[PDB]
Amino acid sequence: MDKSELVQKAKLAEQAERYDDMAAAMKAVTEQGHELSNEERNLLSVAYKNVVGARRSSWRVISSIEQKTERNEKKQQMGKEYREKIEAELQDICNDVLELLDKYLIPNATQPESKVFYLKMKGDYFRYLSEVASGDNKQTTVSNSQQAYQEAFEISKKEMQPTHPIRLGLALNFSVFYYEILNSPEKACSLAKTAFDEAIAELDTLNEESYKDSTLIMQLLRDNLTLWTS
Amino acid sequence: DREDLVYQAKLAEQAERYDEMVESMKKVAGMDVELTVEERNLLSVAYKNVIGARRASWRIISSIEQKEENKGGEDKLKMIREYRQMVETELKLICCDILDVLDKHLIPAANTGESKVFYYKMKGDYHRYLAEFATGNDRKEAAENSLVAYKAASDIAMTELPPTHPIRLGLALNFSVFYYEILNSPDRACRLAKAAFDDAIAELDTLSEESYKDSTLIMQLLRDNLTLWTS
Amino acid sequence: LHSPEAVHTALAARQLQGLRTIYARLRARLMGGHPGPCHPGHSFRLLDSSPCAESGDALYYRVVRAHEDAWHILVAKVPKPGADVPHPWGLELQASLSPHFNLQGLCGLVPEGTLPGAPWRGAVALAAEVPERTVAQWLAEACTQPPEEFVWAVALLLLQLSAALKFLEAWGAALVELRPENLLLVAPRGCATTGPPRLLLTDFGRVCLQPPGPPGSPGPHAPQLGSLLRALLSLAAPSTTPLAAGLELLAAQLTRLRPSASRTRGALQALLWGPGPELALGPWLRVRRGLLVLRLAERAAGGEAPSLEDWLCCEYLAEATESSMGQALALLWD
Amino acid sequence: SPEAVHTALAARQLQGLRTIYARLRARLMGGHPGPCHPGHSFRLLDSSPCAESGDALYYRVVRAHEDAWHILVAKVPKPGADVPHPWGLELQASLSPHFNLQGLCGLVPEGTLPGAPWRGAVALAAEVPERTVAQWLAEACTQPPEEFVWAVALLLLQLSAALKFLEAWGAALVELRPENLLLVAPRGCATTGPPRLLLTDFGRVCLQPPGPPGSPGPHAPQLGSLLRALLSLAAPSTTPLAAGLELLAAQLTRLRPSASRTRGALQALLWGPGPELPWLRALGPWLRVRRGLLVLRLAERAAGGEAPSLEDWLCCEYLAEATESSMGQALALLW
Amino acid sequence: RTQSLPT
Amino acid sequence: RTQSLPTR
Repeated sequence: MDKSELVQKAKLAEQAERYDDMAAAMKAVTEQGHELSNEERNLLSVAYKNVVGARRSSWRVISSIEQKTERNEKKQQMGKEYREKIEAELQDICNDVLELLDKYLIPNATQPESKVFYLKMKGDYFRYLSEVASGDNKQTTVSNSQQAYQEAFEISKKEMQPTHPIRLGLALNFSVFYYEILNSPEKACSLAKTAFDEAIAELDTLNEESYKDSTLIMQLLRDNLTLWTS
Repeated sequence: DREDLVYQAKLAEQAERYDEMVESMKKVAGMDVELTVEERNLLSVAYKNVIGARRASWRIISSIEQKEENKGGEDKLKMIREYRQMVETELKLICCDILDVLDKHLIPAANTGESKVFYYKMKGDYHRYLAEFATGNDRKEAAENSLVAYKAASDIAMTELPPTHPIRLGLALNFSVFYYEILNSPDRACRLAKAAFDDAIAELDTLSEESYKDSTLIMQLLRDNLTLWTS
Repeated sequence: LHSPEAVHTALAARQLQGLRTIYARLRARLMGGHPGPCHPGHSFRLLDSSPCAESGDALYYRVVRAHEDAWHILVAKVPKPGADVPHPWGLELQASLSPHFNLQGLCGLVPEGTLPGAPWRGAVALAAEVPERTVAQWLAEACTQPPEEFVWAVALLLLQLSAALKFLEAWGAALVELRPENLLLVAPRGCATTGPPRLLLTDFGRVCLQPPGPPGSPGPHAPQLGSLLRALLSLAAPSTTPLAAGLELLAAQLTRLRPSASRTRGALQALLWGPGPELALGPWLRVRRGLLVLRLAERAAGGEAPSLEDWLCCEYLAEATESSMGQALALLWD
Repeated sequence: SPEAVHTALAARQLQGLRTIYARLRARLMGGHPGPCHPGHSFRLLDSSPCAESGDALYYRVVRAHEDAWHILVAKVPKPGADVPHPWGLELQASLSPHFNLQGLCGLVPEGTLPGAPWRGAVALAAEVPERTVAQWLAEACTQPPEEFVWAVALLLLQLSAALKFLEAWGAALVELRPENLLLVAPRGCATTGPPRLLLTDFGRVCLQPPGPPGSPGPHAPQLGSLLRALLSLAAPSTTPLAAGLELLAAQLTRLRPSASRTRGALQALLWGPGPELPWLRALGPWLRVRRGLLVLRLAERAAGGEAPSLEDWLCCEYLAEATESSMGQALALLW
Repeated sequence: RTQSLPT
Repeated sequence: RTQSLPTR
């Protein structure tokens, strides 16, 4: 099937709210070895974040039930197996996306904003694996997540405007990794403060078209700082 | 098995994994034993979320097709039509699954007048969801089989359930909607909804508060549909 | 006002809400006084040392059930010795169902040894209603009437039977045989004894599971009804009477087309009160609904109570539609 | 055609109301004793007043003839009572039976019941008394319900039918007072609902020969005074009927309308049209609707086992003989 | 716009 | 409670 028909099926599966179909279409676009345009990057990202978000939500509910059912053994042995069923789907989808990023997207990407976008994705999917992994596999996964975010940050600090929506997007998610995965709330506070202060100082240089996005992300960076400080 | 298959259905409900809730409850339904009120509710909730998600996508894809039919390209419409027909195939497989469970296992096994009215309503509804998207002969056959099932529920309900009972009110709500939408007789739809609402009004004074609040919710759905169809 | 279509519409809607209220008030008096199920607090005593009635399957003796200075009359349904019971699933059905006008309800059971010196041994069911006669005994008396009164009474009994069989077809069950000696006649509650009797179906020992099948399938009772109907009419003195000739057409159509009990009930109502062969069914139904309400008001002023026949007519016209009446006319004149 | 359909239904429903009115009248006017004859015999049931009224005392008496049996009431003149028009006591024996008039069936002479409290011959009435209107007001003024206005309007509707019959005859009542007016239960229809009202005071009725209107009803000032007495004894205005009766009471003393016109205004306040209805044009379609609703009301009560009340019979007499011309006059006197 | 029974 | 970058 031709590339324009795969992209049109992805835009149709999005509106119909069938995200498992949308991800299969955008995987098939990605495997052709062409570099993606801005609409195609957004369709790939929206597809997989909806496919993973369902599993993250279900795993939190069933993992909570296994903490609450402290009394009864013949129930606990069912709760455990059902968590481990969900936990294996979550690990499969993250390894599906990390294969696209390693084999196709990052080795073709030859522009700063494009590399920062994919290195943020590589950071995020190792982060989602670290939410559910345990033992030496957690330590291995946490290292790979930090390596991806820092390489995005050494680019984004140098090649991009301090106000740019994806420089804000990277500073937001890299601060969440320090707060929730490395349990270092001081690093999370000072990073989020630094990025918010850098962005605020230069909004006078920014057109309304970009400012709409920058201010909407900057509010979330202030919300996290307010929660963590309170 | 039975008490653990119900627990797997309660886990899959809270995880929002309704396709696994369906397999858990379909195993319970296949035992040929009278289901409790809890197990009847789990069985309905499972299929109703699984079919409901597909119905919503089918209406959106159909709506998009009607906007593109304003002289859009025939290749783009051919793609939209192939995608819509794929979603219709899933609706056929979900309906024919529950209708076979109802016919073989649940309807023949049912001991009570409440149980038989509930299962003939499910058979009426799952035949009605096939009549939403089918055309020609297969819309006629779906409309006939749905009509027969709601009549059989009604003929039993008049003996077995009070006119204020939530199942007897719910039957009149779904069966009047079937006349307005599927057969398209707005007069019969109004007449049936008004008669069922009038029969309830006479008896609310006899109820407990926790009964009254449950019956009156379905009566308010009858008022709303009557208010709409009167225009 | 000053818009005749609005005047005609508002009165037609209010006359129907009137008929549905009349039907419910009369039903509540006919169905009233049903005893609740037996309890550990209740106690029993025997009025009859020989039966108040005999059915083809059972002997009935009156039993008084009393508790805390409230009491009821019930009948001990003693099975006749040596009788067959083809389907024990139908006996489990009889004890499951809620109260219906034309089906025998059971109030429970008298356990072994309770009534000393009783006409029976072991435990026996108690039925709610007290019977007069079987239909087989009623025919041996009533077929001596002038034929235009006999045929009206027969048509009202077949109307009540078709409603009891309609319920069983909706439930998914069937009678393997229809026998007049197993159909009972009861005096309707609060209504003058010279009216029509209330009919009970009682042979649940012959009720069995019948999977309903596809919508094109034959009805399970139509060959039995078409053979019962002609056996009853064979007793009548021949006349050209429109109802007598109409029932002999319905008998031929039953055994040929094999319709359901609900399509059969619609043809019996059409022979009794419905559109003639000459039928415009909308204006006709509105005129008849208005003439029935006048009959009920003019007699109430006289001081007469509504009869069972008037309640059965109120039931037909309150549910009739130009669809149902067209199907009834099509079955009969075909 | 809806024309021939609603033409035929309107004609058949009016024949229905005429039949309902005649069947209820025949039960409410049933059991009336026929005239005395020299073969008759009597027994006294009671030793003290079976009723008391402003000018008469009442005692209940068995009558027997050829093994037929009746109960009647001897009307003893109260000590100190007087008769302004003795011709009116002849009129009481001369008139036909009427639902709202105290009729007489014959006489009991002295020595027939020598153990009774009276002496001399005493006339006997056909009805058995309960209470006077003044005695019913003595109850009602102590515990006056919010529905007292409705009960009063129905008593005045019945009184206006009696005074209409006198104005249609050659006569009028000279003085009107509630201490003589008597109440009895409706035969075969009795409940907490309205009593039958009897006009009693034939000692105060006289001839009325004028052809021209004069004051168009000789009773009309007296009804105005009686209605204002009843309204001033009642609680304040809490229902539109109370305001309507206050507007009627002024019109009665202002225009002095005939008792037959006064009756129509009371029927219009109870069941008829009002200013909320142009008012002279809608009356035809309004009757076809209003008649249909009464036939339905009667049938639902029959389905419920409730026999028709005296209120339902008075409503049935109004809607049978109602017309667009009579309703236009009733509306003109009210507004 | 028309409503069937919710769950 | 804590926010990560939203889905659009």
